[PDB]
Formats: sequence, C-alpha cells, structure tokens
Amino acid sequence: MGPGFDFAQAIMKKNTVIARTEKGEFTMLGVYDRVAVIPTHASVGEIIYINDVETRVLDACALRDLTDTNLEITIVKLDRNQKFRDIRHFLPRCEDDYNDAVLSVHTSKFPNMYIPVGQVTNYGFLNLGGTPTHRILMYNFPTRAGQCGGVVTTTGKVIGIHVGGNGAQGFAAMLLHSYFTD
Ligand SMILES: Cn1ccnc1-c1noc(C2CCC2)n1
Repeated sequence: MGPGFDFAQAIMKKNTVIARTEKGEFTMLGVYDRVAVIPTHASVGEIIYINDVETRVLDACALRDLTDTNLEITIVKLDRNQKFRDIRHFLPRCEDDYNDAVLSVHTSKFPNMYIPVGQVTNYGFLNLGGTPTHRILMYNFPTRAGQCGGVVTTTGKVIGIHVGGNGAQGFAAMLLHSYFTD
C-alpha cells in the first residue's frame, strides 16, 4: 500500500523460504550465500525441509549474548544449490527503538501476509516460554501463532524475526550486522 509494505515485499519475495522442522513450519530469512536465520525453538537438526525439499544442514548455531543468555536466533547454513541476495547492508548495527514497522509472514497456511505493527520498543529482557531472553523487540500484536520466523522491517532496515507473543503484544529477536560478519 505504501513504502513500508514495498520494502517488506522486496525482502519477502527474494530473501524468505518456508522451513519445516519436527517443531512445525517457520518463515526463514536468508541473509547472504547459503546462510539463514530461524527461531531457536524450531530445534534445527541435521536435515531440514526448505520449500518441501529435503536439505542437509551444514552448520547451525544457537546465538547467546556474552552473559550466556539466549538470544532466540539460530544461524543455519543450508546445503542448497543457490545463494540468497546479500541483505547484510539492511541490518542495524546497534540495539534501537523503531517507528512504523511491518511483520511479514510466508507459510503454506498464511501465504504473503503483511501486518503493520507500528511502534517497536527495545524491550530487552523477556522470560520467553520460561527461557530468560535478551535483545527483545516488543510491538502491538493482538492475535495467535504461525508467525514465528516472520520478518520485522522498517523502510530500509531488516530489524528482527518474530519469536512469540502474549495475545496482546508480539516479540522479535534483534538482528544485528555483527551476527553475520565473515
Ligand atoms: C490471522 N492471522 C494469521 C497470522 N497472523 C494473523 C493475524 N491476524 O490479525 C493479526 C494482527 C492483529 C491485528 C492484525 N495477525
């Protein structure tokens, strides 16, 4: 409808795949080469399904901060025959608050879905499904599930992936440039 949805659409069309683990379906954001992110609660194993194709996982790392606290981001390298468009220059360098954000979700149940969630707070600490978690972004999200792995963008920045909600708010794990320096 506007430049928010325009940026979101451009990220969803080129940089998302459908990931399926034993824990269900996830929006998965490709960042560069064969490297993607998914919420840690997806429990990635040795094999994952990518757009319904059996794919060997070459490496998978559940990120934690330097206090050894969960960040809820798993970085996955996929044994895929094709690279993602490099979107590392759209990642923020520092923890921040944001205006006018959009959550975008791509699944086999919820095709091409874009939610204007609006103002995003640097919330920080959250007890997420019983797990102490840091670098949480918080927004208004009065709904249900199937969003997990959904990508949170502003105009010009990819700022997080959706990891949960309490029926009134939604929560995203920050994406930072320094996670994907190589
Ligand atoms: C139905 N569904 C499936 C995935 N996401 C949603 C959804 N519904 O409403 C919303 C928010 C509440 C205001 C817009 N998200």
